[PDB]
Formats: sequence, structure tokens, C-alpha cells
Amino acid sequence: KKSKKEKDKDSKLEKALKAQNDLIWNIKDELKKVCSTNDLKELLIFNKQQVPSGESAILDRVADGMVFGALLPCEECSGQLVFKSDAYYCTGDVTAWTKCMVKTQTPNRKEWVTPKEFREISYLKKLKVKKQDRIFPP
Amino acid sequence: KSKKEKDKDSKLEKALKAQNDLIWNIKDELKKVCSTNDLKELLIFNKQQVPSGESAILDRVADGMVFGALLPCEECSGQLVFKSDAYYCTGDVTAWTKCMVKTQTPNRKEWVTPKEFREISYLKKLKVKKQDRIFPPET
Amino acid sequence: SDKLYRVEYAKSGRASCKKCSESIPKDSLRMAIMVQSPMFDGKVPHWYHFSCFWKVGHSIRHPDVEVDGFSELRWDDQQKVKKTAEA
Amino acid sequence: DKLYRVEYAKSGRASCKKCSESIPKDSLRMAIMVQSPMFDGKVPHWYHFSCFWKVGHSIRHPDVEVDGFSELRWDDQQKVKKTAEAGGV
Amino acid sequence: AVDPDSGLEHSAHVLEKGGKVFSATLGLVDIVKGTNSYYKLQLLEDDKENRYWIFRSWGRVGTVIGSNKLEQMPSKEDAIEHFMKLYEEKTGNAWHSKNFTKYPKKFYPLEIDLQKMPLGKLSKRQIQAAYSILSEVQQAVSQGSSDSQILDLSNRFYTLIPHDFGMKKPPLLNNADSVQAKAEMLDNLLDIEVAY
Amino acid sequence: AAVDPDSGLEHSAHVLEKGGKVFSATLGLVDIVKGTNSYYKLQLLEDDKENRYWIFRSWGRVGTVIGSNKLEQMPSKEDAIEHFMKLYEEKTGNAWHSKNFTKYPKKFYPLEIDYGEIDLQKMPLGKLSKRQIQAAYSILSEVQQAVSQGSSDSQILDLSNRFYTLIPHDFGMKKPPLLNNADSVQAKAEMLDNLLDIEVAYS
DNA sequence: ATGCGGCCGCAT
DNA sequence: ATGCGGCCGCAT
Ligand SMILES: [Zn+2]
Ligand SMILES: [Zn+2]
Ligand SMILES: [Zn+2]
Ligand SMILES: [Zn+2]
Repeated sequence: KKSKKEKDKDSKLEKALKAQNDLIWNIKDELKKVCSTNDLKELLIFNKQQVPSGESAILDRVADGMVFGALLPCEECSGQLVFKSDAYYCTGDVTAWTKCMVKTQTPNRKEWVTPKEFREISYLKKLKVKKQDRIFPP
Repeated sequence: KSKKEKDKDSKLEKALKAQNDLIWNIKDELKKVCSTNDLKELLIFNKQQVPSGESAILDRVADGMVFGALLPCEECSGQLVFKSDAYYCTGDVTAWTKCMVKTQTPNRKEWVTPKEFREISYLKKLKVKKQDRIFPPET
Repeated sequence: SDKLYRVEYAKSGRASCKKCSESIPKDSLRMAIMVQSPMFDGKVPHWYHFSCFWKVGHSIRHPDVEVDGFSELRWDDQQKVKKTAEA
Repeated sequence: DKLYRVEYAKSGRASCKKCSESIPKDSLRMAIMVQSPMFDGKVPHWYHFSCFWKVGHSIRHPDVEVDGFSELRWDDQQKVKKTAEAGGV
Repeated sequence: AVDPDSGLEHSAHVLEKGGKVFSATLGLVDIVKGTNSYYKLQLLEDDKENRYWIFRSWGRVGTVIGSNKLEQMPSKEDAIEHFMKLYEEKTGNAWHSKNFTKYPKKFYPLEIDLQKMPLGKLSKRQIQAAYSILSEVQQAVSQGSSDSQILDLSNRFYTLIPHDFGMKKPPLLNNADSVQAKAEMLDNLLDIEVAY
Repeated sequence: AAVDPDSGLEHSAHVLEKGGKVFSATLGLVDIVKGTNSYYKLQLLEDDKENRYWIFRSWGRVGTVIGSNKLEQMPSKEDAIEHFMKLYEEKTGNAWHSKNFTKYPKKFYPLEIDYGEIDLQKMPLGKLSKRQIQAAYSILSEVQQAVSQGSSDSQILDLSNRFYTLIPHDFGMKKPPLLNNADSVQAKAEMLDNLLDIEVAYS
């Protein structure tokens, strides 16, 4: 069997996973605190991102864009990609009859740009942008 | 009723009608090719505050487009709005009193139509023009 | 500081005329007169169909300054108002 | 796609299916997707995180069998993964 | 025809303002998710002549899953306002639209006028369009590429021609024998229509 | 405290009080540019012999016939308090038991009434606590110094609004006058000294 | 799909 | 000020 070096890598990966999760949740709660819903809609609009339906989804997409960058438009349909537990699914319309089925784990994205209005809250994030990309489950 | 005075008067009223029906064509085209949320996106993109009321929303959008995105207030940092005769400030200089700023030549950057509505931006035929707001010359 | 007469395209068809008491249609031309509200501190508009407004005995000399939102209307509508002001 | 959903109540209006008592907002709740006899589409039957296990459903690997599992808070993910084994308390 | 689920098939009749008759039927299909929904909308007027009803019906095609609502409209005319509102809210097109544009995520109107056709007869226009779509599907299967195009054409066809697939995800039209079977089915429909 | 007579339950009920706070607040809001000058009474009354609960709202123009009221019989013994707090925070922007009476823009401001011929007329909304009168005297000090400075009429407008809020006046349907004149400041300071003497008279 | 309650602009 | 109808997210 093997459960000494392999198991070590597994534990390290799960540790990084927990790190990313509780990081994004700290960010979400801080946004819940220092901002209102309309401010988050402003944020999303500033980064060329579509505005979803639902407060939860709004701040989720804001945190996503902030930590990993503003998701660029789709490759073919020019729609908008959204995280979905396991990967980024496209939510565009390749035609008036069918949904676009694009799906990736390394979408194209520019670096997020916090407007200067919330600089007072941007320092509340302590920057800490990090070059970390989205970590997905095994 | 002098002829020089009268010719200039007729010329000015002609330009006034031109500006009015221009802005109204723009407002109707926006009513057509866009929804309310798209106009809110537009206003937010130009650092402009989002008003309460569909009519006011598209009015402010047309204003910003034709003459430029109104900059923040000079003292209170609020938002200016057209009001028939001039631009009135709607900010709050304090928690007790309204700001009373009022001008006809506010500070403004050039409007910036997002590329999403480029399909509708060409529907405006550009035609931005260096025209500033024309006010009534009554008093 | 404010005017005495307002004019605008109905921001909704829920409002009802004050003379004929029939509902005003949305996006139609309507004229109102501001009056003190006996229920709270603030002025409120009494609305009228553009046709009924003149039968209540009010007459306006120079609409371009006596009425609020006159410059915001469409041009031919501004001229219709300026014409009906006379007679 | 999945058969089980889990999330923090997006509103306290929803009511549990076992105890029939209203679910509180921003609380952990688990649902099972079922065909809606009134229209073409699946709909979630919701449950208090405590009631969900008393209806006879058991999950082996929540990390793939349940939807939105990765979106929860970490300690909540571990609470779910623990209750999956055995049940309830 | 008055829908029987309203119960007013005897006590009332279907309305018609001008050339348009207030009795539309829309369908919406999406194979990736399995969606396959029907929507009947009728505006019924009493034989007496002045009670008015707005009848909505919706559900899964050729299945027990569905429901309906019969709303007695008080006004003789506001019923038409409600009818047009619902039509444009469900299909994205006006009631008297010169063109039946397809809007994304929204329904599509079917031209109507026992079991092989779950929603009733079909006009020769829809069947001609379906035959042309089958032509394109056959040529694209000969090309043997772009399965997304096959998905698009399959959705369009299953929308124009309803099928009773029960609770099962509709099958893609990548197979050639399937295209031949559906073309024979459309020829049968054409013969049945010319028989009338 | 005191039950407002426009509710008609001054006999059949009494004013409620949970702890140190008494559910009987009075807010005012003034804006000289527009002429606004509004009062708002909010009371939560409990039946003097039972468990019936009433939410009494009253509003209008200060010392004028213009206004109205609503008496809503709250069914629950406690949800009445929820409604009271909701209305308070919706009208003034502050919580009910706020340690600090912050002023929020466009919203009302709470007045401190002295719960427990001059008072009948000169004070349109009732007695005033010595704290409010002290603050008004300091604001008059600032107004006098700013009139001596003779600049910034917007500051004069701000101080005038603050003063007319803390000290209600029966201006009828007329726009309240600005406090740019020095004789006006002296008259209002004499008025406040009269109020202070009337308050110290009560022992 | 619709039902329904919270919300907000427009009347009064 | 509140009343009320249109609107939209969340339940079912
Ligand atoms: Zn796509
Ligand atoms: Zn200002
Ligand atoms: Zn009328
Ligand atoms: Zn339960």
C-alpha cells in the first residue's frame, strides 16, 4: 500500500481547500457588513459582469470576481460564466432555442478592479489578492 | 420688433426646437432598444446616481449622453439634475439642510456608452455634437 | 419658490381627473394645480385631463414660466399648450 | 442534475415537510428534488437539517451526491459529512 | 374549439377579434435538461355574450403532469388586455405579431388547425418547416460534425412537432434511421392532412 | 407621560413604558428652503384595565389644522412594540433605544418632552427638557457669532433649521424666517430665557 | 408554471 | 405622512 507520502499530499490539498473556503467566506461576510446590495451591483457592473437575480448570488459572484478576477465574456455565445460547485458553467444563449453548454475550470479573466469609492473597505480586505486560482474538488 | 433682434430670436427658437426633438428622438429610441435595468447599468457605469422612476431614469440617461456625464457636486459631493431651467444639486450639505447649488454650466466628463449597446450606439448615429444645453432666454 | 401649475405625461394611468372624475390614461398629457394637502404638511397636485383643465376657470398668460415641466414636453405639445393658454 | 440540495435558507418563508413548521432564513436546510405534479420541472422538498435524516434517506458521499455542498461553510460541510454516517444526533 | 378542462365548452364559445382567434397553443423544449412543456391560452365568451373567461393551461406534453386556471374576467375588454399581457410575457411576441420571432428561454407559438398528435392537428406550414429542418438534419448527419447543431435542430423539430416522450429525455436526432422514421411520420401527417 | 386626546382613549387606557423608555415619542422636521415644518406623535397605549393594545400615529403641520392621525388596534400584546420600533426607525433613522439620537438626512429628529398660559400657546408641542433648551441657546450663540462674522448664509440656514427643529414655532402657513437679523436672535434668546425661567419655576 | 408577501413608486 | 397597485424574488 501507500499512505505516508501520498496521504501527506492528500492532507495538504485538503488543508489548502479549507483555507480557500474560509477565506472566501470571511470576504463574503465583510461585504455583507460594509456594503449594501446596490453597492455590490455597482461593483459587478464596473467589472463588465452581469448582475444576477438574488442577493446570495450577487455577493457570491462579487467574491468570486474579487479573489480570482473578473470573468470575461463567453468564447462563442458572448454570455456570462458562473461558478457551479465543481466548475464554471456558461449561462449564455448560443441560439434562441438552446442553452450554451460551455464548461471549464480555467476561464479567461482580467484582474479585478475595486472602485476607489470602497477603498475605505478595500483596505478592510488587507489586499491579500494572492495569485491563487480556483481550487476544485478531486 | 426689430428685424435684427427678430431674426436672431427666430434662429434661437429654431435651435431650441432642434435640441428638444433631438433629445425626444433619443428617449424614444432608448425606450425601444433597452430595458429599465439596462438604463440603470448605463447610469451606474458613468458614476451617476440612479433615480427613482422610469421617466427620470431615461431622462437622466439622455441628458448624460447628449451633454456628458455630470460630475459630483462641488461642495456636498452629491448629484446634479436638470430641472426645466437649470441644473439643481440634490445632495445633502448636512443632515439638516439641502444643498442649494445651481448652475447652467456644470462640470462633466464625456459620456461613455458601454460596448454592450454598441449595437444600439450606432442606432444613435453617434451625432454627439459639441452642443451644450440650451436654456430658455426668458429672464 | 415653486410654481402653481404642473404639466407632464401621466407617469401612470391610476390617477383620476378632478372634474370628470374619470381615470387618466398613462403616458397621456395631463395638467395639475398644486394645492395644500389638508392631511399632511406639503403640497399635492390636483390632476386634470388636458381638455378639462381649462373648464375649471383657470387661465395662464405665459406658460413657459408659469407652469412646471413645460420645457420637458415635446415641442408640438409645448405649442399646443401655449395656444390653448390663449382662449 | 443531482438528487439532493443543501443551502442556507434564502428566506424564512419555506416550511419543513416533516414537522410542517416554517424554516428560518439563513439557516442550514436540505432538500430533495421531486417532480412537480403541477408543471414540467423539478421542485425541492425542503427539510430542517435535523428532520431530513428521519425520513429514511441516507447519503454515502455527500461531496458528490448533494448539490451546493462545496458552497457551504467548511465546518458545516464537515457536519454534513458526519451526519451522513449514522444519522441525526 | 373550447378546451374541455375549462368545463364551459357548452356554456360558452371561443372568442375572435377580427382575423385572429383567441385560442393559442405554445410549446417549449430543451433536450439538455429534458424540458418539454405545453401552454394553452384561451379567452372564452358566454353564449349569452357578456361573461368573459381567461383560461390558462400548462404542463408536460402528453402527460398527467400539469394544471390550469380559469379566471373569470369582470370587464368585457380587460380580458383582452390580460390575454395579450400573458401572450407577450410567455412568448416574447405581441399578440398580432406579423412575425413569430423566437425569443431565448421563451415559448414558441404553434399553428393549430388522435394520439399521434398530442396537441392536435398541425398546419401544412409547420409540417413543411419541419420537413426542411429534417432535410438540414440529414445533411448535417452526412457531414458528421457539430453535435451542437444537431441539438439545435432537434430542439426546433421537437418544438414544431410535439411528441409524447413521457418522463423520458427526448432522444437526439444524430441517428439516420431516426431521421428516416420521422420523415416517414411527417409524410403520414401530410397524407392525413390532404385527406381532409 | 400623557395620552394624546385625539385617540379618545385618554380615559379608557394609559401610556405604556418598557423599562426606562416610555412609548410616547414626538418628532419634528423643518426645512426653510421649502417651508416644511412637520410634527409626528407616536404612542403605544395599553388598556387601563385589560390587555388591549393600540398604536396611535399623529402627524401634520405644527400648530395648524393641517394633519391627521391613525389609531390601529394591535392584536398581539407584543407585536405592537415591533410595529412601534419599526415606525420609529423608519421615520427618524434611529433605533428606539438608541444611545445617541443621530440626525439622518431627510428624516425626522426626536424631541425630548417633559414627561415627568405660556405652555398652552407659546410651546405648540408641549414642554421641553432643559437639555434641548441649552442646546438651542448654544445654537443661538453660534448664530450670533456667525451674524457678527457676516458670511456664509448657508450656515445661517443650517443653524436656523436646527433651531426651529429643537424649538417649535407656530408659523401657520408661512415660510419660517431666516435668523440673519440680530434683533431676531436677541428676541429668540429672550424667549429661551423666558422658557428657562418657566422651567425652573416648576419644582 | 403560479401563488404570495415584501417592496417601492405614484396618488391622495 | 399613509394607501395602494405593480413588480419581482422566493415557495410550492
Ligand atoms: Zn457560452
Ligand atoms: Zn451640492
Ligand atoms: Zn377630465
Ligand atoms: Zn423540520
